[PDB]
Amino acid sequence: SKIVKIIGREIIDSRGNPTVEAEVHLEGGFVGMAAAPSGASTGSREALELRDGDKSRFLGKGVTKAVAAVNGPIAQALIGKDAKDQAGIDKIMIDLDGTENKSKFGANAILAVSLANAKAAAAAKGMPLYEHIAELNGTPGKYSMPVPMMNIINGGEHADNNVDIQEFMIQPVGAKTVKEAIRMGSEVFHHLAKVLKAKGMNTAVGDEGGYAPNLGSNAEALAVIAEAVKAAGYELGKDITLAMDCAASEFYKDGKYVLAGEGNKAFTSEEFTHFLEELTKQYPIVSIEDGLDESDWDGFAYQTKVLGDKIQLVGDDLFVTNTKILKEGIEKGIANSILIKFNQIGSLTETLAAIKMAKDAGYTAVISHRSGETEDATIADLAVGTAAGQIKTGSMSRSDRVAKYNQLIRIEEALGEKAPYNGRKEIKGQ
Amino acid sequence: SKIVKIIGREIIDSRGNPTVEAEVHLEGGFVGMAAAPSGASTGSREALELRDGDKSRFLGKGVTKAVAAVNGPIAQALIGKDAKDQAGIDKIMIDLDGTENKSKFGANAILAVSLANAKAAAAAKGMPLYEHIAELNGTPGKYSMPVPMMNIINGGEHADNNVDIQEFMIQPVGAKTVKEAIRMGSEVFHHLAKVLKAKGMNTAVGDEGGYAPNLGSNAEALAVIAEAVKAAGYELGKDITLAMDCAASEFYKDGKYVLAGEGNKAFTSEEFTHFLEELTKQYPIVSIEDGLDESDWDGFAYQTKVLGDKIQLVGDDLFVTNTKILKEGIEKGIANSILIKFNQIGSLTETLAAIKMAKDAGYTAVISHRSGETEDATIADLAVGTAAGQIKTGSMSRSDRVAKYNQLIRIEEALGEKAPYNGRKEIKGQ
Ligand SMILES: [Mg+2]
Ligand SMILES: [Mg+2]
Repeated sequence: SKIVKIIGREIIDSRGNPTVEAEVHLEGGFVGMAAAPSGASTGSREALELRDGDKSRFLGKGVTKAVAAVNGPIAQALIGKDAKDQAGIDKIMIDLDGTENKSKFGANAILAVSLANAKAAAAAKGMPLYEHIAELNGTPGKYSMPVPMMNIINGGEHADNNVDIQEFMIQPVGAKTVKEAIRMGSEVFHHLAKVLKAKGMNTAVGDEGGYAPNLGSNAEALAVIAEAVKAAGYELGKDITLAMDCAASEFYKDGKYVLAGEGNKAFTSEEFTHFLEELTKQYPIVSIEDGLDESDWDGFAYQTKVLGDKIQLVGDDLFVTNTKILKEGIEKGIANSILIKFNQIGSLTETLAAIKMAKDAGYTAVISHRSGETEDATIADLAVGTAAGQIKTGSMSRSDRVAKYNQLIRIEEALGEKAPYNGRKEIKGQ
Repeated sequence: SKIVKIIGREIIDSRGNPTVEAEVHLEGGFVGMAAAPSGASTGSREALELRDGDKSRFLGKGVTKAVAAVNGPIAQALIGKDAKDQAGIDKIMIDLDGTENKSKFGANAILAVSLANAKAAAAAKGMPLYEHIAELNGTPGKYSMPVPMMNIINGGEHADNNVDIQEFMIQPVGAKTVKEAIRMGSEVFHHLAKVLKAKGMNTAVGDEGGYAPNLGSNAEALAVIAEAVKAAGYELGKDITLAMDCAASEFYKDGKYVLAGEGNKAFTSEEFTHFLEELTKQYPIVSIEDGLDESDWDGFAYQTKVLGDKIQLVGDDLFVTNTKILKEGIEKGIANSILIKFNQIGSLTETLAAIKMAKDAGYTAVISHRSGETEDATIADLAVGTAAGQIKTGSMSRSDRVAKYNQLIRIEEALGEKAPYNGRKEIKGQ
C-alpha cells in the first residue's frame, strides 16, 4: 500500500559497532523493520556505508549521518509511495543519493529502508517475506531451502595461527531437510570443540561463531575438522562436504601467493590453482571462494578452466555483488559462482538482479552474511524467496548467526515439501 | 484475546544447543512468539528444563519432548482461553504439569508459551509488550530504562585464567539515558580489547560476549578494566561503577573459601566477607552477586550487615528466583538484591510475583539473561514494564546479548521521558 511513515534509528551490531535499522510504516498499521550489516566505509569498487568521523562517539564508528538520511530526505521522498512496488522504492532512493556508490546517504541507509520496505509490503499482503520476495522475482511458488556452508575453522586475518585460508566451512549435504542440516552442523561444531580442547587449544568462538585455534598449518585445520565429523558419527564426502574462503588477496604479495601455513612457500597464479586442485583431491572440498586475487583475472580464467568443472568457484571480493563486474566475468569465463551481500550493493532490487544474472549464466548464488551482523535474518528469507540454493551465515554459535538458522527452520516448517533441500545438487560442478 | 492456535518448535540457542520456542495465535490475527533461554535439566531447587537425553541427537540436548508438551497437552488445554489474562493462562499450565519444578512438561515448554502468550495479548490490545506487562503488574504508568551491568571480564569456571571471581561488569551510571549508557559500554568494551591486544592477550569473546584473557589475579582484572575505562575517556565511580559475580559456590569447601588466584589459600566465611569489603574500598564495586554459597545463610547475614549498607548484595544461586526462598531470606535479612531469571521459575506470572516481593522488601530486582540466549529480547520489555531499574544481559558483543540493548533503545525511543534512567540511584545501597 502507501507509506505513511519511515523511522530510522542507530543500533549496535554483533561486534559492538553502530548500524542503521529502518522501519517502514504503511497505511493500515502494517510495519516492516530491518537492520543493515557491517560494510565497507572506504573503497572504489563496492557501495560504501556512511559513518560519522565523530571520534567522540563509538571511536568514530557512529552512523547518525546515515540515520539522518533515512529520517530526513529518504523518508519525505518515500512518503505516499506504493511500498508494494519494490523496484520503484529502491529507485527513488538511489537517484536521490545521486552518487553511484551511495556515498551521500550511505548504503547502510538505503539498504535498511529497502528491506524494511519489502517486509512492510509483505505484511500488507498478508504473507511472509520469503513469499513476497518470490513474487517480486516473478517466481511465486518457486522455493527451496539453501544448503549451508558453516564456518568452523578461522585463519588468515580472522585468526592468529599458521592457517592461510581465512575460513574453513562444512556443508551438511547429506541432510534431507535444512532442519537436519542445522543439527548435523551443531553436532560437528560441539565435537570439534572436544578435539580442540584435547589438543590444548582455545575453543573461544570468533566473530562468526567458529573456532580460531592456533593450528600450525593448513593441513592441521583440515585434520581437526575431519576428526570432528567422524566423532560426530558422520562420513566426510557423503554426509558433509568442505567449502572454504581463501581470501587469497590477503596472501598475494609481489604477484605471488605466499602461504605461511605451507612453510612460507611461494606460488605463481598457476601453481596455486594446482595447489588447490591437489587439495580437492585429498579432501572433499567442493567450494572455493576467492581462490585468487580480485585483480588476478588472467589467473581466474585458468583456475576456472581447471577446477570450474568439478569444484564451485565462488567470487566474493572478486565480484563485490556488482552486476557490471559479474557480467564481464561471465563473458570471460571467470569463476562459476558469486557470493551475495545486499549491503555491498545497497538495495533489494539490485541484489535480486545479481541473483538472476548468475542464475541465467548458470552461476550459483550464495546469499551471505557479514562480519558485523544483527538479530536480522532477512538473508534467510532472501535465500528461500529466490531459491538461491546456498547460504553462508556463520557457525552454529552466536545468535547473530544462529538467528538465520532458526529462521530457516521456521520457514521450512511452514513450507515443507514446497521448499526442498536439494543438498549437493545446489553446488556447482556436482 | 481468544487463543486459536499454539505451536511449539525446536530451535537452536546462541551456544548451539536446542531450546524451545512457542507461538500463541489469537482470534483476529494476533500472534506472539518467544523462546526460552537455557536452564537447568536437573537440580532440586529451581525449575527443571526438560531435555530428551538421547545421545543420538544434539549430544542429548534435544527438547522434542518439551516441544511436544507445547503442541499437545498445553495447547489443547489453552485453546479458547483468554490470553489477555496472563495469571490464568499460567495457572492452567502449572496445574496441568502437576509438579513443583515443572519437571513434567519442562519449565522451558511452559515458559516459552507463557511469554508467547503475553506477547500475543499485548498485540491484541494494540500495545507493545512493555505496556502489557506494566498493566499485568498493576502499575500501567510506571516505566524506566534499567541500568545495564555489562559483563566485560570473566574468571573462575568461566575462563581459563587465574581470576577467582566468575565475572566483572561495568555500569554506565554516568549516563542520562540507556541509549548513552549502551554507547559507553560499547566504547569501554572496544578499548579493553586494545589493552589486551597490546598485552598479547586473547580477545576472543565468551558466551556472554565479554573477554576471557589469561589474567593472573582479580586485581589485574580490575586493572585492565580501569585502564580501559580511562583510555575510553571515562572516570570510575562517577561515570562507570563496577559489579561482580563471586559465585562462591565454585570455591566453597570445608566451610572455607579457597582462592587459587590468591595463591593456595582459603579463609573463614567471615574473612571473605571482609576481603570483599576491601575491594569495595580500593575499587568502585557497588554490586556483588553470590558473595557466598547459597547454603551459607549465616555468612550472608553478616555480609548483609557488613556490606549491605553501602554495597548491593545480589542473590542469584541463593534465591534462584523463588518466592519460597526469597521470602524467608528477607526476614532473616539476607542480601538486598535478587537476580531474576524467568526460565528459572517457569512462567511470567510467577516471575512478576518474585519481582514484586523484591520491591515490597526494599530489595532490588535484576532482570537477568542465561548463558544460552536467543534472538529473543523479552527480558528487555520485562525490565521496563516492571521498572526493575537494573538488567544483566551480557556485554556489547554477540547479538544474543546486544539484542536486548537494541530493544532497550527502541523502547526508550518510544516512551521518551516516560521511561527515566535513574542511573546509579537504582543500585541498592546509594
Ligand atoms: Mg570472503
Ligand atoms: Mg550468578
